[PDB]
Amino acid sequence: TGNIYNISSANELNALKLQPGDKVIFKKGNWKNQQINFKANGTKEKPVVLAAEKGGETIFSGNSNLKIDGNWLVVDGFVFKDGFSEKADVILFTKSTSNSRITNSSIINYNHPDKTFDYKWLSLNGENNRVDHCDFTGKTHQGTTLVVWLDEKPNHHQIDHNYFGPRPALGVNGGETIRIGTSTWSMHDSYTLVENNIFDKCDGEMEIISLKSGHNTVNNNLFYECDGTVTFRHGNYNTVSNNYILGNGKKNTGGIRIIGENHKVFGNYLQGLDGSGLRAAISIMSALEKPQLHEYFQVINPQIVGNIIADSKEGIDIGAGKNEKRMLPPKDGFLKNNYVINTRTVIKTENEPEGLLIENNQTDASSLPKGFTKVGSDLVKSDGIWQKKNDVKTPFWKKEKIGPEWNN
Amino acid sequence: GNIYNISSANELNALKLQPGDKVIFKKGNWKNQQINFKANGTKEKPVVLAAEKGGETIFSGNSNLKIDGNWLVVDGFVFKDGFSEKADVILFTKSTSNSRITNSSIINYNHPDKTFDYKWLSLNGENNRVDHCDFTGKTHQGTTLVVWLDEKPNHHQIDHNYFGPRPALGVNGGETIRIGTSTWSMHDSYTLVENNIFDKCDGEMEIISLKSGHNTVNNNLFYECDGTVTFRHGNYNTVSNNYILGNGKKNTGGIRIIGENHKVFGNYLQGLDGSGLRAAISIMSALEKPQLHEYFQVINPQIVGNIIADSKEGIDIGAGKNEKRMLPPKDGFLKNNYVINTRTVIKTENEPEGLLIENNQTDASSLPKGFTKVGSDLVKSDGIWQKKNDVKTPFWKKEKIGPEWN
Repeated sequence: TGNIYNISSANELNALKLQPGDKVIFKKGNWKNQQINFKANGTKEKPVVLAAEKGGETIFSGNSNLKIDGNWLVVDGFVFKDGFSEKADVILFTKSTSNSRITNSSIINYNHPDKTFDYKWLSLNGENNRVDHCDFTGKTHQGTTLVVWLDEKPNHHQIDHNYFGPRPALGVNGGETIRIGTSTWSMHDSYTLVENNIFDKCDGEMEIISLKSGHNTVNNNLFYECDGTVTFRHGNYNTVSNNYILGNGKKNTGGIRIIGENHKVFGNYLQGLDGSGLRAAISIMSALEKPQLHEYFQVINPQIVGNIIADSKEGIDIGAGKNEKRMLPPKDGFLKNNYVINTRTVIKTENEPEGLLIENNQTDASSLPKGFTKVGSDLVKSDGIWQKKNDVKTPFWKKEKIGPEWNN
Repeated sequence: GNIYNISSANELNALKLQPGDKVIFKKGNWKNQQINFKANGTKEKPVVLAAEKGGETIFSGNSNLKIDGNWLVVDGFVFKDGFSEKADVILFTKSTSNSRITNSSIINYNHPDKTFDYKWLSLNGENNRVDHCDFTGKTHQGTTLVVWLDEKPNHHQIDHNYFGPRPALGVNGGETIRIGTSTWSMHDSYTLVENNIFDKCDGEMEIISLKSGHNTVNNNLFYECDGTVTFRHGNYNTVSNNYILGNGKKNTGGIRIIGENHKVFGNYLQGLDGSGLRAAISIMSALEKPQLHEYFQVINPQIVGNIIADSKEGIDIGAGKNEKRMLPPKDGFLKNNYVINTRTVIKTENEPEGLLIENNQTDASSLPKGFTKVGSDLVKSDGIWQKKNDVKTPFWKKEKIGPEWN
C-alpha cells in the first residue's frame, strides 16, 4: 500500500520524500501565496497523487502557482481564484514531466491587474501528459489560456472533458484558448489530442484554437457562441473532426479556417455562424509563394468531407484572404459529401483553386453551385443541431460530465 | 542591503531577498544541495549569492544550481565529487535577465553512466554572463555549456573562462560550447564568446558549434584541442582574432565554414595537424535543398588577415564533398592571409564560384593563384607567428582566466 500525507502548506510538501503510491492530501480551506512544487516520480502501477481533501474546496488565492515536475503524477481537485501570478504560468508541466495528469481543477478569473502582462494559465511540456475535467474561465490579460509547448519529439498530450468558459476579447493577438506550437516548431509533429471539451464564449481573439505544429487532432468538441475560429494556422497533417461549432447567430462567430497541407476536416456541425471570408464555416485560405514559417503556407490536399453547415451567413470560402502577397490558391484534395442549408452565401470563391475536386455536396440554394446537388438525404434536427437522420446521436455534452466532477 | 549567512539550500529558500542583499554560503563541503536562487535585483543594486571564501564552498553529491530572476550574481562556488541525477548542473531560466555567474567551477562532475545526458551550464533568457569560471573533465553525454535559443536574441556573454580537458566522448554531443540547435539556426543569437581558454577540449569534432546567427567568437585560445571551431548552422557569424594552437597534436583542426555571410579574420592558426574538415580553414561543400539539420551552401565567406603557420593543411575549399554534398562555396573572398611552413597551402575538393582569392602571402615554392611570396616581416613572439608591425601580447599572458581565487 502507499503512505498518506495530510498537509496545508507548500513547505510541508517540500519536506516530503515521496515514493510511488503515495497520496498527499491538501486540507480544505483558502490558502494564499502558495508556491506548490509537486516534484516526485511515481510509476505506471503506483502513481503519486496530490489531491484536495474535498474537490473544489482547497482554494489557492493571491499569488499562487503550481508546478508538476516528474513522472506518473496526478493533481486532483484544486481551485485557483481571487488572485493572479506575478510571473510564472499558473499551472506548469515541466519538460521532464511524463505520464502526468491534472484533473478536477479550476482557474477562475486569475487575472493580472495589468492586461498587457503575459502568462498562460496552463502550460504543457514533456510527453503523454493529460489535462482533464478542468475549468479554465475568464482570462482578461495577455497570453493564450492553455499552451502546448513543442519540443524535438511529439508530445502525445491529451486535453479532454474540460470546460473553457467565457474569455473576453483581449483586443490584441495572444488571446487563444488553446495554442499547440509556434511558427518555429510548426514543421514538427506534436500529436496532441483535443477531445470532448466545451469552449463556451471563448472570445479572446480570432483563433479559439490555433494549431501551429503537425499531426494534431481536434475531435468531438463543442464551440458554443465563440467569437473566433478553429484555425489550422501553421503545420501539416492536422485533423478537425466531429466538432459542433454552434454560433447560435452570435456576431462574428466563425468556423474552421484551413492553412497548409494534408489537413482533414470531417464530420463537423458548423451551424448558426455569423462570419464571412476568414470566418466562413469552412474557410480555405490563399497563401504566399515562398513563405517564412510565420506567414501563410499554400493549402494543398485538404480533405473536406461530411460537414453539415446550416443557418449561417457563409458556408465555404475558397481562397479567403487573397491579396497582392497572398495570391496562391488552394490545390489538390476534395470538397465532397458536405451539406449547406439556410446559408446566405453557400460558396464564395476569392481565388480559383487548382485540382480541388468539388462533388456530391447537397444544398438548398436555388442556383446550384458547381459541384453541388439538391438536398434529398434526410437532414433531421435533434437538439437544435441539423444532423443526418440515420447518424443522429446525443451530443457528448448532454451525457458526459464536462469540467470538474465536484462542479455543476 | 542585508548580509544573510546561510549553510543550506533550504535556508536560502526561507529568505525574502531584496535588491542589494547578499547571501553568503558558508565555507565547507555541502552534499546534495539543490540551490534555487530565485530573486530580483536592479542594475544599481543586484542580489548576490557568494561563497564565504572563493573556491572554498563545495557542492558535492547530487547538487544543482538554478539562477531564476533579474540582476542576480553567483560567485565563488565549486561543484565537484558528484553528479546530476537529471537536470543541468547550472541553469539560467528563460525568465533570467542581466544575471551572472563568476569565479565558479565544475570539475569531473560526471554521471557514472557515460550515456546519461545533462549539460554543465545552460543559458536561457537575455543578457546573461558566464565569466572567470572553470569547466573541466566532462565524460558523459551532452555539451559542456549550452546557449538555448528563443524568439529573441540573447546577447549572452561567455568570457575569461577556462574550459579544461574534456576527453573524447566517442559519439556526437561532446561539444564544449553549442550556441543553438538546427530548429533555431535561422534565429539571431548575438552571443559573444571572448577571451576564453579551451585547453585540450577533445569531446568531439566540434569544440564550438554555432547553430544560430550573429554570434561572435573573438580573441579566444584553442590550445591542443582535438576538434574545430565550426560554423555548423546559421548565418552572419564571426570567428575573429582567435589563437588555435595545436602544438602539432594529432587531429587539431581549425575553423570549419558552413552557411552564409560568415567572417573569419585575424585568427592565428598554427601547429595544426588536421586536414579536410579539420584543415586550418575548411570551406565545406553542401546539399542543394537542405533541411535545417543538414549542410547549407557556403555563400559570401570573408576570410581575411589570418596567419596559418607550421600546419599540415592551410585552406580546403569544398571540404567534405561527396555524392550528396555537391554545392561548392560561392562569392566572398580569401585575401591578405599568410600561410607559412605548412605542407599544403590550398587543397581544392570543389572549385568555388566567384570566390575572389588575392594578395595572400606564402613561403611555398609553387604559388597557387591569389598567392605571392612573403613580403612582410614576421616575428615569432610568445610562441606565435605574427606580423612584425602587429605584434601583441596574447590575452592569456596578461589577463586572469578562470576563477580569481584559483
